[PDB]
Amino acid sequence: MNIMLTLLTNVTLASLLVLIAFWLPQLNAYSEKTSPYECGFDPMGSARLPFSMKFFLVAITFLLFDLEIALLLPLPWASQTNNLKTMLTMALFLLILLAASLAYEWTQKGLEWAE
Amino acid sequence: MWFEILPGIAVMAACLFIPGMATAHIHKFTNGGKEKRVAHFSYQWNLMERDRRISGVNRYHVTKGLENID
Amino acid sequence: PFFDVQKRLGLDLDRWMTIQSAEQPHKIPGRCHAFEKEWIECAHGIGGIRAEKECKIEFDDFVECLLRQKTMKRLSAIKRQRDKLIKEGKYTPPPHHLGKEDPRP
Amino acid sequence: MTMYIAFILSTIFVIGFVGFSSKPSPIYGGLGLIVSGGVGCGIVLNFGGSFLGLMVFLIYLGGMLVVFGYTTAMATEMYPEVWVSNKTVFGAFVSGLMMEFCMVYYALKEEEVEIIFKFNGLGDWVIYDTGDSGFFSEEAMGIAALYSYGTWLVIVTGWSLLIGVVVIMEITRGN
Amino acid sequence: PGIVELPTLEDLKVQEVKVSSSVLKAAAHHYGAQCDKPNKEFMLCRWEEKDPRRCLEEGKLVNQCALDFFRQIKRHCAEPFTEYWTCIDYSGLQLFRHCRKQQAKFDECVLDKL
Amino acid sequence: MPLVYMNIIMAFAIALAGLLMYRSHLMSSLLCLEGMMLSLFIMSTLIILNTHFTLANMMPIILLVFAACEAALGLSLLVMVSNTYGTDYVQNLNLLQC
Amino acid sequence: GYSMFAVGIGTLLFGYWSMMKWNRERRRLQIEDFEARIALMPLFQAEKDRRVLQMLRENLEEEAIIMKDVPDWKVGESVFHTTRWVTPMMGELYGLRTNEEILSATYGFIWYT
Amino acid sequence: MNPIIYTTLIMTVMSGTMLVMISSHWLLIWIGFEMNLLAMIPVLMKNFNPRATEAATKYFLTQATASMMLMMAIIINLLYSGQWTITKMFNPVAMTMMTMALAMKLGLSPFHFWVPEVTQGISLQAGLLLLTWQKLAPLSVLCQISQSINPNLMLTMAMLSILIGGWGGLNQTQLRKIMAYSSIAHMGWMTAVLPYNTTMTILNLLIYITMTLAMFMLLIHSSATTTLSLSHTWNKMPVITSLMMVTLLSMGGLPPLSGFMPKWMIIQEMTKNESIIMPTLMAMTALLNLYFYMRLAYSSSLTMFPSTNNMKMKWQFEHTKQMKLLPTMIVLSTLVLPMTPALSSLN
Amino acid sequence: AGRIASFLKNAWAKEPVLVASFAIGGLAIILPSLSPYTNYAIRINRATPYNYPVPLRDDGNMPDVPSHPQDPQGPSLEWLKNL
Amino acid sequence: MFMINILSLIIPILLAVAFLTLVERKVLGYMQLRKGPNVVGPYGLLQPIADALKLFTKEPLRPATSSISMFIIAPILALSLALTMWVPLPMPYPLINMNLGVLFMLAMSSLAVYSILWSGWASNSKYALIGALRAVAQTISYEVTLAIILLSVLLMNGSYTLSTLITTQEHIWMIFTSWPLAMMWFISTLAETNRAPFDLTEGESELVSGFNVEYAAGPFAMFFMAEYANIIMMNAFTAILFLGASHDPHTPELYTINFVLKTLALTITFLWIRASYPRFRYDQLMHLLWKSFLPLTLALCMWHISLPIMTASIPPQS
Ligand SMILES: CCCCCCCCCCCCCCCCC[C@@H](O)O[C@H](CO[C@H](O)CCCCCCCCCCCCCCC)COP(=O)(O)OCC[N+](C)(C)C
Ligand SMILES: CCCCCCCCCCCCCCCCC[C@@H](O)O[C@H](CO[C@H](O)CCCCCCCCCCCCCCC)COP(=O)(O)OCC[N+](C)(C)C
Ligand SMILES: CCCCCCCC/C=C\CCCCCCCC(=O)O[C@H](COC(=O)CCCCCCC/C=C/CCCCCCCC)COP(=O)(O)OCCN
Ligand SMILES: CCCCCCCC/C=C\CCCCCCCC(=O)O[C@H](COC(=O)CCCCCCC/C=C/CCCCCCCC)COP(=O)(O)OCCN
Repeated sequence: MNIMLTLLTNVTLASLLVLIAFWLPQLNAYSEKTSPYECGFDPMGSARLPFSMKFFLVAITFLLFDLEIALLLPLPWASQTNNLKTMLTMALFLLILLAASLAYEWTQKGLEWAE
Repeated sequence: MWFEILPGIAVMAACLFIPGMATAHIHKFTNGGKEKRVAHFSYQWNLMERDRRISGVNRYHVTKGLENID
Repeated sequence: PFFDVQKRLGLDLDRWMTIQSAEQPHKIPGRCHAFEKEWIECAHGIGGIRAEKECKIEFDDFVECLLRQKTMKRLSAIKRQRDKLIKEGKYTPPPHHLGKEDPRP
Repeated sequence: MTMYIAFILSTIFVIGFVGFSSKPSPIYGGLGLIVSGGVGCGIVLNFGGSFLGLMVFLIYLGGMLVVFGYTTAMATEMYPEVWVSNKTVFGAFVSGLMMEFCMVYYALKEEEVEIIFKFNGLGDWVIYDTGDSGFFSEEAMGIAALYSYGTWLVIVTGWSLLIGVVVIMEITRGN
Repeated sequence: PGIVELPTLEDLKVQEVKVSSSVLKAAAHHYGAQCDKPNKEFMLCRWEEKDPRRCLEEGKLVNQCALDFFRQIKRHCAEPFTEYWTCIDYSGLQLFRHCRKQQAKFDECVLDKL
Repeated sequence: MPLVYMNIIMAFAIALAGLLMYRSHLMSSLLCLEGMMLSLFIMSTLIILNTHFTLANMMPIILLVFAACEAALGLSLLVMVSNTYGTDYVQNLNLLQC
Repeated sequence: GYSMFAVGIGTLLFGYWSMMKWNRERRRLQIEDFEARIALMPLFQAEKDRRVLQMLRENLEEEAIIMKDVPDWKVGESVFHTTRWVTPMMGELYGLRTNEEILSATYGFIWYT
Repeated sequence: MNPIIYTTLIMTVMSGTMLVMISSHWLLIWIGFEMNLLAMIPVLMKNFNPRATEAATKYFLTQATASMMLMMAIIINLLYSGQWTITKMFNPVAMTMMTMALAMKLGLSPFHFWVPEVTQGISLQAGLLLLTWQKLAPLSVLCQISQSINPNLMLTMAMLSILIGGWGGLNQTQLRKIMAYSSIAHMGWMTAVLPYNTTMTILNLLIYITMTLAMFMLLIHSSATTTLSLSHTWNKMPVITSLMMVTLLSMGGLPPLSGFMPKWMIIQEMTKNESIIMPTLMAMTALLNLYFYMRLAYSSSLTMFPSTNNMKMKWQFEHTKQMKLLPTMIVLSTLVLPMTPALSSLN
Repeated sequence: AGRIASFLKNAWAKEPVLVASFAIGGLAIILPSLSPYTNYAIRINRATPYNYPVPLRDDGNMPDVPSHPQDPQGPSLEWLKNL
Repeated sequence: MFMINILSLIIPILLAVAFLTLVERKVLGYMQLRKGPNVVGPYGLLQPIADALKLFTKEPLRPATSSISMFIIAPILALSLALTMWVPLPMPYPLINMNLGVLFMLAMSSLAVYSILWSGWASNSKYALIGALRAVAQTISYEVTLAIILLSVLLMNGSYTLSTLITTQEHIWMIFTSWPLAMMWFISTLAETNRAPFDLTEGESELVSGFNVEYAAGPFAMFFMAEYANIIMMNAFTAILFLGASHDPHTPELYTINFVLKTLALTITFLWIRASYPRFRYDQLMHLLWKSFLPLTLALCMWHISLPIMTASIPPQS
């Protein structure tokens, strides 16, 4: 309830700042003024054209590695279990395979950006 | 200077003092002056609700000692 | 189809997680532990065909604990009759259901 | 009954689902899925699952960032579509909104079996358990039990993640 | 399915222990030392009968023993206990480790007088 | 069942309809697939919290994990499709007939 | 080279020793306040039993008053075949009560921050 | 692909299937399906080309949709009963969703559309794996929940699968699409008897797998993927075409060949349940599969098609790689009818 | 014998970060199996009373079960204080 | 009375951001052998006010090719999230007390990147697009390593409650037990707040202004208020994690003063670093985070899991 009120307050403050920015000053808008900026000149193509990604394989790998974060954040609570030998084996096993997957991608040139 | 940077740092530090001190003072003001209760687990929440029920004024921070058991 | 390796080897790969009444951490009970325990003990060893007929009482109680449909219907009926009575003014709610009770620890 | 905060959150969940399922440009679909993830985190938090809601929100934020990059790389066109720039997209959006409205009306004003079973309302607060004990969180204990009870789950999950790295390496090889 | 049997409001009445949680926490160790027998009997009834309606008299005995314990404390030395639980009550998490001097005084009092 | 359960089930149905009813972009369909996974996560979490079944508090997390795998898998395939055609349009996947 | 590493490992070992001592003390203190809770638990159990029973009895009396005109309604009739005690659903405890305390009993602990 | 990586992926596919078939928990069955699919996608793309990429994309979309539906059915079943064990579904809606998901995974009609295309888009070894090993897990799950299945829906899908397999196979000149339509018809035959007797389902699965392995190995041996390419094999390896013709006759179900034994055992079983119209229609429809098998045998072995001059060079070389289990597979695909009572060992 | 020494020298010269990572990970794997305080950690974890200790009904045949918390029988946390 | 606390939090943060602009300008000036702002007010104390008044009375332009909805939403999201990041921080008492405050910070930080992404995309200009894609790359570089570092550090805290970090460090700063991690953590924060040498999404000398090149006046000012508030917030979080100030329950102002001094030191260190080093290349940042930071972080996570069990030093509060 307090967090909802906090979020509402922050969003309202930012929205009123935007309203003040757009309604206080004098506006003199024309087409030349509102045209796209490319440092002196009209853009040759569209900015909506495909922009190639050279780190696409690392982006996919980040998705799998981000879920390894999901599996390891319960570790502080897992250290409170009675059978510590089992959890330590499984906690270490999970980090070893993450290290092996990083080693596999590193050796197979997966971390190198496309030329 | 180099000590003319200090007034800006002093203004920044004065501004950054306000949140913590204000939170502490507001907590004391709305909790009978004794450090607003922390309920991380349902047992602490149960203790707070029992305190509120037995206060008689619907406020947990109103504390009843040995003078309430005749 | 089902090659039952676990029981042959006594391995317990996933049976620890199948039911609500099976060895939770810190002995935390399920919301319907007693109902599921009763239904499982009723249906044990007699087969699915016989259990669907002869343990229908236990299973119905377990389902009622799970979803609480009959409880919600009964509460709705009580609330509807109370609202009907209050609108005409025949019935007046007591102080302790209006926030004026004497609380106890 | 109780301020119907959870009902509002679930309705916004459905609205964001309709937003990304009407399939505008994947920029706006990603935004809709982000909104759905946030409100789903809120829904789960209102039922006591703080860790699960926060983690699903974090995971979907990362996934939508990768999707945004991939959309800029491979799913753009000259004029990306919004919900009002296309008759098909607008029609799907409005149809989803209206059929959500129809389900909500027919469920709360009278009690009907839509597809599976029925519903009367009464708010979520009825189905709570009022248990009073504990110096811990049951959700945290159950999740942390994965390292003592769920050894088999850890094994299969880790193997699948390693194999997934190898698989994405193989698929994008080309040649 | 049958009628659920419930106790009347009269036999649910008891002399309540009307002290706050900080007072209870301050007294808890000696309370668990002294009032062990009725509390254990009640909790055995509780986990055996699995029914709150079947262990009401044992709960009443629990209340009575707690009241006797607190009355005895109030009779012998109330001031050290009051300072101790005030120090306990100040803490937002109600920490024992922040009030060791008052706890020592209370323990010495209850050891010498009781 | 409460309105929230039917709202989550409706969200799943909407995402499944979005997946089954295609438009040009394959990425939009992948987003619908991820939405179905999200709705399944929410529904299973709500059931497990409501019934206080402690040991399945871990299964939605595992669910999430395999969701990622699917996502990764799908994205990988999309890359190859794009590298063949310059677009991710599902129309281009018509070399194979019935 | 050697000196920097030596100082780093020395600092790490000093920190490890200090934190080992402090964490063992923290575990002892946690055991102590857990024991305080264990000592206090039976009284809370007794009061909770009485509170739940009184709320159920008040609901039963009000339902007896309200449902006297409906013909085929049994006062206090269970929905379960079994006769053993079923822990009351919180909707039954607060069904005939005001909205604010229902919000309390439902979301007070979750919303308390 | 590296051979070690290929072996790892194959063993991961097999491990997913084994996880499905040894699990008692619905979540582990779902995980087995996910692992199988994840390892299966790269195997389809081992020989990289646009057609393989399209086939892999279609396969993944189909299987991922089926997996979503399967998890939804699991969650509904859990909601109406706090059960994770795979015994018998407690909710009919959940049962319908699970049946549809498993039919989509198997490729039963009307979810058969992907089976020909994918089979056409991949290599012959990938097609062998896809049409033999990929059927085990969904069929095992269906066998475990057989008592819960609604007979009307399953039988409708089975009859549709048989009809569509025959009709679609009638139109094909490519051998991989012929094998796919044959697979759809055989899957319909398998799922028709499932509500009555799972042992008959297992027997049909084993027989179909044996004959399919024989045909795929014979097609790999004579590296032909079209009818006209296979029409050259008589001028290089007549024994291969003779064996293929006999195996094709067996697949059509003609007695005294082995392929007759499953249908014979299924129809008979159905008659123990007062089912006559469906078995009669099923046999009369399997006549279509027999027809296009016979057409392939006409073009391949019973007549001699014109050949090419360069075939003379192929006369001077032997086959470098030998298939150890091809002779056993052919013999099992043809001469096992007299051992029919041994099926009692399958229950 | 000397080959591994040269390989380690080369790895320390070129990629010290990986050498340090492998050394730390190896120590993390091996050292817990040789530590006498792992069992102490298990005992400390088992000594934490999260839930209520439910009493046992006296049957007249329980010599090792205390009748009171301060009775000498039962587990003792003396080892924990001196730690 | 809670809204009074909300205001007493958010307003002083904005004043601190305004005067941090001045402090950074003067610190860079004196490290560059000049003075910086000293005319507009005594010692430039009125310069932030003049800058804000100039920016909010200047005309904001709506680009012709832009998508207006996200173009307006992104600065609002940035500023509101920057303000929201402060509510669970204990100074020594938090405004919002959470069981999982660290996870809340992680999730909100992960959400704040979409402000830059959506502003850059909705600007519909090439330089803004390049800045947005660099933001994508930067998050991919730092996120996993930062999360694992935070987990390894908190393994000794015993929970994700921020206030517990005060109790954990009552006798020694945690930086004496995990100074390697802190090292990388510090660099990670530099990458997380888009600060030099990792100010790639901005890159004045490479892409004029990067993602916010099309922004002017008020929304532009909002983007900088968000960025500087994030700088202060991340440095305060680092001070809580690694430099534990002793807290007295009866005199919390001592803790507040000590905390503010430590946070100021870390912020001045950020300004110093900006004054000292050249800029990274954005693939070099990815290689630094994935080939050096990640392996060491994984090894140290293993070590920090094993260490409390080996030495029988597991923290309380499961
Ligand atoms: C820190 C954040 C919180 C701050 C707290 C205050 C929040 C303020 C909210 C933000 C708005 C303030 C901006 C300041 C200027 C006002 C802008 C606007 O409202 O005024 C004019 C509003 O005028 C309208 O256009 C027409 C006037 C009447 C319209 C009918 C509305 C109902 C009024 C009926 C009058 C009857 C009596 C009402 C009083 C009792 C717009 O004129 P316009 O030229 O376009 O735009 C350029 C504005 N310029 C000239 C200043 C540069
Ligand atoms: C028969 C063929 C053998 C060889 C081929 C095996 C193929 C499968 C791979 C490994 C099979 C694992 C089966 C064992 C299941 C683990 C569960 C059981 O063994 O007990 C656990 C024993 O766990 C041990 O740590 C053993 C796990 C170590 C295995 C990790 C590495 C080996 C996997 C290698 C193959 C996997 C894929 C490749 C990975 C690189 C935990 O016991 P405990 O906690 O006391 O008590 C539980 C009851 N409580 C909770 C109520 C107290
Ligand atoms: C037993 C415990 C194991 C678990 C702990 C490990 C945790 C995580 C650590 C591993 C993370 C992933 C490792 C990734 C491996 C990288 C492979 C690689 O590609 O190496 C080459 C470099 O070659 C090397 O690998 C470096 C040397 C060989 C590996 C490093 C040493 C291996 C172990 C040495 C320490 C052994 C223990 C210490 C002994 C101390 C003395 C008693 C990379 O360089 P390039 O980018 O290709 O070059 C281009 C620019 N020049
Ligand atoms: C008994 C068991 C104990 C366990 C082991 C403990 C000992 C561990 C010993 C090693 C610890 C080293 C930790 C340091 C981690 C990073 C080291 C590293 O290698 O990073 C550098 C690069 O890292 C950097 O230099 C960062 C660049 C940006 C610098 C920005 C400002 C500099 C920092 C200012 C001061 C930092 C203060 C941090 C603490 C703040 C307090 C919280 C590698 O990059 P390259 O030199 O290019 O070579 C690799 C590829 N060939």
